[PDB]
Amino acid sequence: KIITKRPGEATADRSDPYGEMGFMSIKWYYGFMVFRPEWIALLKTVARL
Amino acid sequence: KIITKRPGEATADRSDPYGEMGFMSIKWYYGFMVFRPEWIALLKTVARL
Repeated sequence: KIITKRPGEATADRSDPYGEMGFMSIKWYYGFMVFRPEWIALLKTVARL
Repeated sequence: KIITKRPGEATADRSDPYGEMGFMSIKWYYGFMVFRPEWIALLKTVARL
């Protein structure tokens, strides 16, 4: 999701009556599910022999 | 007078770039002015005989 506010009339912003600032933001959701966890293998080793 | 702001691009500003809050407000005016206050009668008692 992308929200863009460009400088100008769209940012009247009483605390700044000229609207010389703008911004843009991105936002999303994420989730993870696992089926059959026994099918994933991990080996933890040291490096650099 | 009813003013409603829904969360999203309308609310988003410098303080909250994502605009995740909305609100709704209602306001009005009212006055009262009386002629002949002797035509209104009041009687004050107790209850539950």
